[PDB]
Amino acid sequence: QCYFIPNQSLKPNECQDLKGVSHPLNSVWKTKDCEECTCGQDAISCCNTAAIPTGYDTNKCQKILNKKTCTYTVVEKKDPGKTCDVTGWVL
Repeated sequence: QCYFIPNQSLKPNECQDLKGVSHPLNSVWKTKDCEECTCGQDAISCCNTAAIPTGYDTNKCQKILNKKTCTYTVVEKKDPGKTCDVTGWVL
């Protein structure tokens, strides 16, 4: 249920996670019904309620929920721009 990754940024004023997340520190935000993310001065807690990408062969990619339009995206550890292999999404 949800997860939390320790702030790896050595700058006490930023927030980064996986290979797609990466923005300056500001505060804690929580969508009304799409995604949830908080920036703890000691760690970062983020959760996802939207459907989860399935049929995705767990080879070496990462899953990220785009709170911009409530959608599920997937990038690659060595390609923070190109989407990895996807198939669909299930509740």
